[PDB]
Amino acid sequence: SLNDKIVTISCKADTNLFFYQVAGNVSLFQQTRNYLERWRLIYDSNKAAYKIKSMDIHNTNLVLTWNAPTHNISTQQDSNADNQYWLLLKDIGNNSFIIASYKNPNLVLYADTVARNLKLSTLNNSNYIKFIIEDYIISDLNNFTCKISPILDLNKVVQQVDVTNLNVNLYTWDYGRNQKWTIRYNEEKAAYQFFNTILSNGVLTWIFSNGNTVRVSSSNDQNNDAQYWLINPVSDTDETYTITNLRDTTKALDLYGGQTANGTAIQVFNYHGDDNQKWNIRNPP
Amino acid sequence: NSLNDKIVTISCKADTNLFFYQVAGNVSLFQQTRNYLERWRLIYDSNKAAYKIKSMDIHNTNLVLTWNAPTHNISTQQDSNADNQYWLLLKDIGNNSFIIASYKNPNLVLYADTVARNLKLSTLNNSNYIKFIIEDYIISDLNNFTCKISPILDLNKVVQQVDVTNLNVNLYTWDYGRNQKWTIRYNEEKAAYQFFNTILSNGVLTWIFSNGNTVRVSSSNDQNNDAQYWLINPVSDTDETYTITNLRDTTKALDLYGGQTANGTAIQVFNYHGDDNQKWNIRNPP
Amino acid sequence: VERTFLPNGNYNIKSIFSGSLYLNPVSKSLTFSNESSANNQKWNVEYMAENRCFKISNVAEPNKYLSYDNFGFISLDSLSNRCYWFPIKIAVNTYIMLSLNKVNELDYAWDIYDTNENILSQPLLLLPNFDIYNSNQMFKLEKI
Ligand SMILES: OC[C@H]1O[C@@H](O)[C@H](O)[C@@H](O)[C@H]1O
Ligand SMILES: OC[C@H]1O[C@@H](O)[C@H](O)[C@@H](O)[C@H]1O
Repeated sequence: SLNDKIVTISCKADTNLFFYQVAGNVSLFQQTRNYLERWRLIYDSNKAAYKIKSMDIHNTNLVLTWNAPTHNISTQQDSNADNQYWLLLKDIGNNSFIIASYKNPNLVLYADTVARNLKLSTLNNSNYIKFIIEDYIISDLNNFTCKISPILDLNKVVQQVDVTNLNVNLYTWDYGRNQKWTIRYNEEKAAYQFFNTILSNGVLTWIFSNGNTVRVSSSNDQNNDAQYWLINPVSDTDETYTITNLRDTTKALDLYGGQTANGTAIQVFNYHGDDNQKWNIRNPP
Repeated sequence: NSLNDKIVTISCKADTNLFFYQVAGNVSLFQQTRNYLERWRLIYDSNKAAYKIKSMDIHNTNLVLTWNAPTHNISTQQDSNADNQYWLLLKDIGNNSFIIASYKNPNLVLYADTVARNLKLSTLNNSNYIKFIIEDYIISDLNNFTCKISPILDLNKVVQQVDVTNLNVNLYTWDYGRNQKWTIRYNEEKAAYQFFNTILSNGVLTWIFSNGNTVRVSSSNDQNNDAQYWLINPVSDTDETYTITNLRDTTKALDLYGGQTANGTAIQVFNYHGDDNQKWNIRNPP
Repeated sequence: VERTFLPNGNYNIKSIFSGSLYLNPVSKSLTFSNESSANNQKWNVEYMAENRCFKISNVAEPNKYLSYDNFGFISLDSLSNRCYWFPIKIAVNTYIMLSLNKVNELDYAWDIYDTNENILSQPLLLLPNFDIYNSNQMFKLEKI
């Protein structure tokens, strides 16, 4: 289930620190939202263990390696060796992972947060050996405050009109709080909510009782799947996504007619994957 | 927290036919019994992020899996909420097994001695002797179980396929025929069950939804038909009584037509109300 | 003068898994490596009368003693109560090496992990001891 999954790995002892790779050196670094902190989990069924492979673009064959017998962890060339395999033990009820060496299961990864690197330790109850393994998309987007542009024009953004006008349309980027959205991943529903920053509990919502209309509404309406979305990456792109509603996953966030003029409606429409249904979720500059 | 208060059986990855067995403070490894002697409640402490493993013994009602420090021995002792009575359930992802480490000393984990047929604590390795299968006790009891199914309105009658060529399903007096016996199999992916009639190889109990409420036996090589799958829910206070609802529409329960008990009475599905004609006893064939 | 079952002096330290691998420091860890005939594979064993234990120092680094860290590894550090070892002689010169101190209110001992009796590149650890039958906790001290 984790095989071939690209993930980020962060520390339970410090959730702001992520496994970071450069030129064979593994360290703990703040969130970069890029390939430097992305890892592919490669499952070997015979071993019941995983290789943890760097998604580095320059060096494409680096895996998390225990420099046995030393206390040091690095990324070395994949030679499918025992010191390059790891047991991924999920601590149930705690939603964290213990990462034990296949070469010596007595030894598990230990997060040295003050030295900002990794080492090894026998098992204990400290958070320093517990890690948060998360799908990289979720890792990047969760609690990310963003602006959302259609690819048809990256100079415009999806916005709530104002604090009282809850309609959602396309408009030129003016750095307004009504033009920014804080994305939150709902673990239970396995979906996302877009919180407009001009409000406190206002989320992007498909008004299904009014056809294809989408507007912002309160998030204290608890059980409405129209308030939740699925964000799926477009291949070959770093920031482009398709956004589909949880009530009906065939309903995708759609730029009305593909029109780019100011005040153009933002709606949902039957998914076909056209350019007016692709969006760039970006850092507000 | 997703395992809190769950009642489970625990068996060995090294020998899936051996289960954690409890009696009078003694813990051993024993063949499947499908009863409380091999059932355990997982009790979660959020602060410790660890679990107590409480025996479902009906006589002694406060016994929990206990590490006899400083020895490597394991037993069940009165629950005093002690560190040597708490355990880390570490799920080996992709392997569908658990390593069960002592909360008191996580250097040590449960180790199955399948020749002495008991448990001890050990340091870690890559063998299956420190890996365990933790499963919901209903699933554990019902998975791969060959049974007969009777309405509670009359336990002398059973749900049966008419014969090898006649795939219809009706109520009839038990006669020990293979057409009257079913092998239950749990589907991990679908989280639902299939009832394989033992007179056929690939014949399963199926809601023929294109024909109203009719249920019949059909081939299981029809892959993606939720109507072939069922949820089996225990009735409270009972050891063998279940309601059986269809995966396609969970409001559709296995139903004894009119509550009639005569031979040849139709077995169907119907809107669930929980009446006695929708309650079934899944039992060992004598 | 002899006070015990194990005379003072220089030893080689081996695991029972291998008669050709020798205990030496590598970085901050201890491991069993190919014979080097160097001082770093020579260990000075000294009996301590007051506590009836042994302290074991590396001949190449005479002020460094076998100890343990807070991560389960055997280490080479300056003198402290973690450097005191309580051997259990189970054969001719085969010993189990217990820490003098109870660790986590248990007996803890030198432990070398094996993969089908192969210990190459394995660090020496300090793990719980329950008896005298754990092959991974059996070590040979050879006077040399
Ligand atoms: O809803 C009106 C429609 O207008 C079309 O031009 C556009 O391609 C569709 O995605 C939809 O927006
Ligand atoms: O569809 C026939 C129905 O007959 C009724 O008498 C009974 O209450 C239902 O459960 C169902 O069996």
